[PDB]
Amino acid sequence: GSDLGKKLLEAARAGRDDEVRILMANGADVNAADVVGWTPLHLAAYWGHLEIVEVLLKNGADVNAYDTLGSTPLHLAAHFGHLEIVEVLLKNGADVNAKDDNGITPLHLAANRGHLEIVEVLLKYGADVNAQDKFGKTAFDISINNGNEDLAEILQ
Amino acid sequence: APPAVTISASYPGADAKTVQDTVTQVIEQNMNGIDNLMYMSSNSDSTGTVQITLTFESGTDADIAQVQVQNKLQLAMPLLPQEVQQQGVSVEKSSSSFLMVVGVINTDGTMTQEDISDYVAANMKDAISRTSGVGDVQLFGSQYAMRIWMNPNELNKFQLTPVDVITAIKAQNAQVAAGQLGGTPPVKGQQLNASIIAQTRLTSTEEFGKILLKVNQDGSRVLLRDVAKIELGGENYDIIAEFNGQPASGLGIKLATGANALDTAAAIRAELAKMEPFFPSGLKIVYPYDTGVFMTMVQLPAGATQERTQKVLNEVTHYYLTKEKNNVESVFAVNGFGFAGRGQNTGIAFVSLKDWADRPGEENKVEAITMRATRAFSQIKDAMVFAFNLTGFDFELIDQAGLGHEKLTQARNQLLAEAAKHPDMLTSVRPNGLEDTPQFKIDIDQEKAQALGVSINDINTTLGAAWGGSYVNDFIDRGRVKKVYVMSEAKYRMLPDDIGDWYVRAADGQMVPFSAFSSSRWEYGSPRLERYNGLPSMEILGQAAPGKSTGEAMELMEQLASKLPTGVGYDWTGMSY
Amino acid sequence: APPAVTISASYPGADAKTVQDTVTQVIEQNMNGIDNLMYMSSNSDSTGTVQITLTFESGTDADIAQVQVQNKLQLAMPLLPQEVQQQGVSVEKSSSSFLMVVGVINTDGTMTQEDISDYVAANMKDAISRTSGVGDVQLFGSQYAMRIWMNPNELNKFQLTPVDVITAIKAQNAQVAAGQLGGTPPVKGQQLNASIIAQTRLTSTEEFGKILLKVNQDGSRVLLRDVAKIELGGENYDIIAEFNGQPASGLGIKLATGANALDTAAAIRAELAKMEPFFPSGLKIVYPYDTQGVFMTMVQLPAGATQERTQKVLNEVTHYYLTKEKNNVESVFAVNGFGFAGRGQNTGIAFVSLKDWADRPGEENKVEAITMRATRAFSQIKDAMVFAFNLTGFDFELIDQAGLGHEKLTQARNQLLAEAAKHPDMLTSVRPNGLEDTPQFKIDIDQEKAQALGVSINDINTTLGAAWGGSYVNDFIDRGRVKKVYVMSEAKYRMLPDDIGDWYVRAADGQMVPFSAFSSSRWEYGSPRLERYNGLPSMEILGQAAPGKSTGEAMELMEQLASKLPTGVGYDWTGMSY
Amino acid sequence: APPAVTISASYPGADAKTVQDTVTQVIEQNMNGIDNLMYMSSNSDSTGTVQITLTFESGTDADIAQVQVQNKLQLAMPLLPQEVQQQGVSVEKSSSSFLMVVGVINTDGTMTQEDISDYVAANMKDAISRTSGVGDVQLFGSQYAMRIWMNPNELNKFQLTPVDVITAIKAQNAQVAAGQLGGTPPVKGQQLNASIIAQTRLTSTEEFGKILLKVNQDGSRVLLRDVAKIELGGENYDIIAEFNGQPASGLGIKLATGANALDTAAAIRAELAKMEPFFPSGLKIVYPYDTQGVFMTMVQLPAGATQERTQKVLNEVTHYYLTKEKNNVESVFAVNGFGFAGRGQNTGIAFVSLKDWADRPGEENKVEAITMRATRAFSQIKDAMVFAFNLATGFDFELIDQAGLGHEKLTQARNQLLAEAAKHPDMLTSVRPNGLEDTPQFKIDIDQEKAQALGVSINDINTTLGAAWGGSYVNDFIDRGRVKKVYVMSEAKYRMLPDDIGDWYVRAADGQMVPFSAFSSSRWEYGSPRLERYNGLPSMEILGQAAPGKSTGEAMELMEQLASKLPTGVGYDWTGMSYQ
Ligand SMILES: CC1(C)Cc2c(C#N)c(SCCc3ccccc3)nc(N3CCOCC3)c2CO1
Repeated sequence: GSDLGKKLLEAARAGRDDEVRILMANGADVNAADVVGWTPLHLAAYWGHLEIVEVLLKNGADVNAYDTLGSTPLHLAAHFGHLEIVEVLLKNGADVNAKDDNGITPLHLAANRGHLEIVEVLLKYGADVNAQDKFGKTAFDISINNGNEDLAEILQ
Repeated sequence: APPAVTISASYPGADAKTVQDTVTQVIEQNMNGIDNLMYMSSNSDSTGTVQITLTFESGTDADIAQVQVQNKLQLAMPLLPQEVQQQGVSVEKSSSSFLMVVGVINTDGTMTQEDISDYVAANMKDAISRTSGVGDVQLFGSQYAMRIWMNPNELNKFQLTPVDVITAIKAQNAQVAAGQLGGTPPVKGQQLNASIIAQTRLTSTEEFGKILLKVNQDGSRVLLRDVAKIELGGENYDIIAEFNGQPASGLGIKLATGANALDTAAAIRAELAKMEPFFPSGLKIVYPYDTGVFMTMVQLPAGATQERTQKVLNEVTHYYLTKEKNNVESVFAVNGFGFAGRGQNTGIAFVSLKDWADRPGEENKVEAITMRATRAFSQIKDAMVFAFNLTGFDFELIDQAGLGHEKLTQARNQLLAEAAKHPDMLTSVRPNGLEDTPQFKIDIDQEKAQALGVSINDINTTLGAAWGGSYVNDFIDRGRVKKVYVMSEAKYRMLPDDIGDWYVRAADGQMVPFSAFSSSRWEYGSPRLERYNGLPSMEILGQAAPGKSTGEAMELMEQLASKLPTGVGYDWTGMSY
Repeated sequence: APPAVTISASYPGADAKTVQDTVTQVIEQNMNGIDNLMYMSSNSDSTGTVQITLTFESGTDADIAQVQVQNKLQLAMPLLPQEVQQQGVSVEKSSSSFLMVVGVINTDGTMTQEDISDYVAANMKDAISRTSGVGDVQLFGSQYAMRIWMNPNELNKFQLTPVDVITAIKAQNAQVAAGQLGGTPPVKGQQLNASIIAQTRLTSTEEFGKILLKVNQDGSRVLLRDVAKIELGGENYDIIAEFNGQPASGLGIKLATGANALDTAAAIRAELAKMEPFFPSGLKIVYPYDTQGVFMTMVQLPAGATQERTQKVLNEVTHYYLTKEKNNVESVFAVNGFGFAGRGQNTGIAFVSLKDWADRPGEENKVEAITMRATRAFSQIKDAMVFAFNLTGFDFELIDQAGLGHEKLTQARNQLLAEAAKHPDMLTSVRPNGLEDTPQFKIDIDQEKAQALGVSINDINTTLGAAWGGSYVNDFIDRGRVKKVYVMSEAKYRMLPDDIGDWYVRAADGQMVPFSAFSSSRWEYGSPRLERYNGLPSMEILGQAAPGKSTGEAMELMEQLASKLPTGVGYDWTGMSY
Repeated sequence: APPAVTISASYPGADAKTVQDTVTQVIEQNMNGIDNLMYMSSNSDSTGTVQITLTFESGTDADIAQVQVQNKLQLAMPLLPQEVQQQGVSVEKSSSSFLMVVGVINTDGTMTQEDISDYVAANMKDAISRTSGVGDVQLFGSQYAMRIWMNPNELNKFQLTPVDVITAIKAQNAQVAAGQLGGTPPVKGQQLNASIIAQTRLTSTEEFGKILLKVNQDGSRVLLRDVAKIELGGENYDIIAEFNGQPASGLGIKLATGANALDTAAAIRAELAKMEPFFPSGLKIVYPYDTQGVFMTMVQLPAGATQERTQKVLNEVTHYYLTKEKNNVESVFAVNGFGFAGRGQNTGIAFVSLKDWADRPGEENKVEAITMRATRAFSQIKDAMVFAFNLATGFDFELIDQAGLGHEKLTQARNQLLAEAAKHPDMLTSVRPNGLEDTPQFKIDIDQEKAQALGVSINDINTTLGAAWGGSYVNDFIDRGRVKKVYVMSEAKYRMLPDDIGDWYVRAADGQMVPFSAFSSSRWEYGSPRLERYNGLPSMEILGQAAPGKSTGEAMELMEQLASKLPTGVGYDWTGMSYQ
């Protein structure tokens, strides 16, 4: 596709908000994907760069882009405790029950790292509380296994 | 220059964090009671390599330093993983540079670099090691290993795994004491005395191919060649070397302390002349460096492969061999090697010039050549490629409070972003190391493995042995002891989907695929972890702006450094100590 | 002084005889071919520890001696138990006395004695140990390990044993080399190269707690936290320290043979000044013993004395310096469990620091008079040798020359001591330097009964040892630092003889078998500290010339007395008497 | 003479090739990057022994040479077989020849050769070995081990194997770390603190004999003494010494490189003086070789020769000095199974001590005249190189395999060079190999397909074979307070003839006893009982003399012309006297 594709992946990767605007403006493919299938929105979501997430979404970035293992930007934001990104992704239409190749959902991941504020927002937006991964496990099983009583309360 | 000792260890198939936390930390923690130590630095990388460099006070006797470091390392050896102990952990004086680099090439296209490396190992290196005034000699490549390249589909067909393969090779490529008939103490009057000779080490691909893995219930035999391809090959494949586009190996030769350079160089050249009658066809000796060699760095992006780097190095070689045909004798292209990082995405070209007197005029001097090379290489896409001939400062950012790699990177980026705000005082303030890159995280599900009766050892040996390789034991090749390695044939260990082609046998004999008890995902992590005086570190280089002193640049770095998050410290090293 | 090289090694849960016979004898037998060795001595202790002291002729290059020693030891390492090898054997070339002590307290009481000791172990000790001139560093405390405190009732409920716990920890707290995607040699056209990351070391009690021991036949899960309490705690619990009565830890530092005291102390201070800014709040360095304005006090209780009775005596010592001598004494740093020469529940040391000389005017407020008064004040403490000393009669070794054994050598020692007590005009205070035998719990495993039940001896001995002695399983990463993991019974299931009967082992047929079905036990005596001298069993005797009598006359009488000892008992002079 | 560091290792029951290929080569490959090294040589023997000699430039600091050798050795140590590591690999910096021999005898004849050798190993050797200036100490004999001599009929009668014996010994001769009652951290208030003492090492044959191998279904017990004889005995039985025909042991002592001979000898005597008052009755030190006054006699039979045939030649030598030279000779200390090239069944040595200078008047009664007559009298002993001498025109030649030709081709080549040197008596005298010839060996092939089919494991097959016919060091025990080894091996009468292979049974997975003959075949073949290597390549040392009046220079030069015509791949180098 584009040389600016790769520059945008790199700039989103490294949190360079200004370099990201300038590249958006010059036609850089907003859904350019690297070798593992990560888009700028994936990278910005994983590394916690909120402004870049926002700029990209406004420029039409595919909110539900999936990587080669089926994981979406919301999987990454939920897993790495980035609350304000989780909220924006879900507001711009992120699929709250997206499953990866393993059947893992953003809820499973937030639950596993005990990100409680994130777990609440996911349930706010309709996250399926009884979704099973390929092993039969729910967010509730994950709370029991990790002995995280606060998270057990929240999932009843 | 202050004397330095380097400890080198290798853990095949290990990632940077595995190496650090099972080797590097353990060794660092045992570097006490050593005299005259100024500082210690280490790096641990994704090629399974650790290097710990100890730097001693100027005037320290380097041999005493070496021996003290050695003894402490050797006492710590039982604390290290078996796989690392079996590779040898070397402790060498690292301060000195090469007397000469000797290239060994094949010109008539009959021999791979592994063939050549083996020839050198077996016929050349030892006679060079014993030559007058020679010290350390490094081989560039290895002697052959017997390579067993496994096929998962054939293994699953016959309900076998890599574990069965490794067990069978230990059992059938063996050599043990069997005693004697009529040995002492004997029945008195015994006339017959003879050694008993039982199994002996295997000597060839044919013999390995006949290893019996299993007799089926129908009475058919499964032999090792039915689940694997079998060849003599390299111990490892991280480096590809060419000399003017031809396959190469070589020797890196060091001068013994208090020996003469010119007499040693002539004594080596003489010794190498004696061997020339015995070469096979087209083997040839070349001398890329001997007491105007410059270098060209090649750096591809995160995740880039050996083949992509090779393509770029090939463009670099072709350029010097055509656009500088009047100036350039040779290009020695080393794919997988850099200073500041090994890996599939780096390489370095050693360019050797023709004589001063055959390059008249300033256009044909090194400085003009290098600037032209750099201008030409600037229009290669998706590679940074820099020609250079071999002031600054050397800073270490230090994790002082158990912050972890991720928080240390964020502090590093806080300092680098601040140093950029003062271009009046500082320029080119940059990491010396590497950035985190995508990695494939596989979780084994312990409950599923238990339910199914799949053992975790079987799981982890199957994954490790197939995808990383395993040094099983030794064999004898044309009378010389050499290693035996099991690994997946390349096309079954390339991509995530290949993980599910590998099967493990449960306790009830059913074959279970990897996907039944595992899940995976992409994440970032480090391909090269750095430590300084036993603590996690990130080295940062830089220089004073124009018309400012190094001392002034340092003062600002310290001041910027005082504003970093809690638990982040620093120290000055190297040129800046 | 004759240079001394010291080898130290450890075997967790081993008694003196075990240490002596699997470690000490083996190292000793292999100290051949070393130049200028004058003599060799060793202790094998019921703390699971051995110290071998090799003393070289005067003028020997200590560098060379250390190296020659380390090289012989390296060649013997494969003959030692895996449990000892894996602790790390150390070899040192240093003074036996302390150059200085670095104390560490928490001024805001935010951190316990145990937290502080770990902070010191984990953040300060190694850089101090790498400082040039630093010969030996003793932590006055222990680094944390991950402690798995097993409950035998809960293990038996789920038909598990410590063997199953250990197996599961090694399998689930693992660091796995998994290779790469697109690894070399690659296929043609490969675009992706990435490390594969599988299992990594666990980092938290949470993680160890969810180690999955087993899935019951009804599908429920038995996690490690269901049979154990999981906490960070010391690799050992033997050494506790206080600074002016407050919780403390610290580093006792000994000068490397031939090093410069003053430069080494300065380098140590320079290194501590690099660490101070990153301390957690409250943490503070104090300087309780800088070597004339300082002295020590030794506390030796008889073997068999416990941590609490040693503590009681240390409290009396500390109290005296902080009440009676408060106009002269600035501080006391007291260590329970360490005693200058040796390490044990029955021993302690106090490091005393005086106020400025200028503010202690008068002969009666100088070191000599103070130590002398303190020795007098402590001379009437019951069943404790307590003495204050700044830092010569005779030093005698009774030697087992003919395989006589411990018991006979003790009788022979006692005969010589009794004979020497009957010459009070010639000899004074002729005494053992070592320890008396004490009660020990002898347990006999019935091999016939184990085999009849299908119980494996290795499971029995691993069960006994791991529970009652502790077992170092493998390593984990605590806040980025490699540290150890230990399994052991929780305290309350390993206190009394009846507790033996509550440990169960699983037979080949799946039945749980109590230890009482295949064992029997009795009380007996044995040694908490076995000594050797030049490779043979030995007993060190100290003493002096009586008043008005020469050392050489006293020695001559000791030789006379020694010549009438039972057959096979020899002797030799060492130390000051060589 | 140039300084030499020596690496020595042992692999019990190993043949020469096995030693070479699992031990010697692995070490050798690391011996480079060592300062002032001139050359390296090695022997790998069918006694299961390897010795590598690294020879340094004159004036090299021996302390540093030893250090640097050992640091390269450490790279090979974890690649070595565990049976080698466990024997204790040694690295020494000694002179190659003896400074003195300390003899030990029992004037009351109440102790055998075996008893005496054990007493010396257990109470005397270590302290000598620790003495400064002592480079190497050789025991003429062997320390006692606990010997379990297995009987294969009795083992098969109870469905047991050596694997079971070895397993039981490891389980029941054990030293257990069992912790404490009331240890730390305690329940606060705990008063009781006591060490737990569980199993401890066995100390006696009686305790070994009652080891419980199994309980039958009927409840009867199979004890280790029901399948083996149990006694104290040598770790090995290869070295046997006599002093004036009387049972003896001793220490052969070599001087550490650069150490003072007088000083060192004196400290050895001082240390012996500490031991003497505690000797059992009858025991006494004798001094059969102080370094004219003395000389040695070397005895070398051809490979294949047993202890019996070597003893015979030694008796003829000893008989000579006690009958014919009885007015000159005070004492003969004769050692069967150890000679100049170290250990082997076909070698021996006599140390001869003469009476006082002044009780031997006349030039024919001096060392030179005596050794000449002895060498003369011994020259007609057949199948024996016997000579007497007291400690030059010669050359030291190394034939080297430089192309992977293998041992058989290198022999062929050697024979070709030796035959052509025989046709030049004008220039070359006594051109001979320094080494040993190939001898018959019993080659046994495990059939993997049969083993797998019957369900017998290969480790079980190999242990059974190795332990029975070679012996196996199981673990340690305590003999009269001293750590010592425990060995299992077949009783002699079950490991003497080829048919004995078939009386050893291995137990399959299904419980069936399977004789060795069901999964094995065998044949005679030839191989080497001493493989030599020079600078890391297979080699064959050839010795010889400049013919009368001709220079070493001219004889060396001829040997080069002869060598130049040898097959492709075969090279040479000069070592020792010929190096410079
Ligand atoms: C003096 C200089 C700068 C010159 C110099 C040259 C040249 N010319 C080469 S040539 C490439 C040889 C080779 C062949 C196969 C595999 C790896 C390397 N290689 C060097 N290396 C040093 C570290 O190990 C290998 C690379 C150096 C470093 O010192």
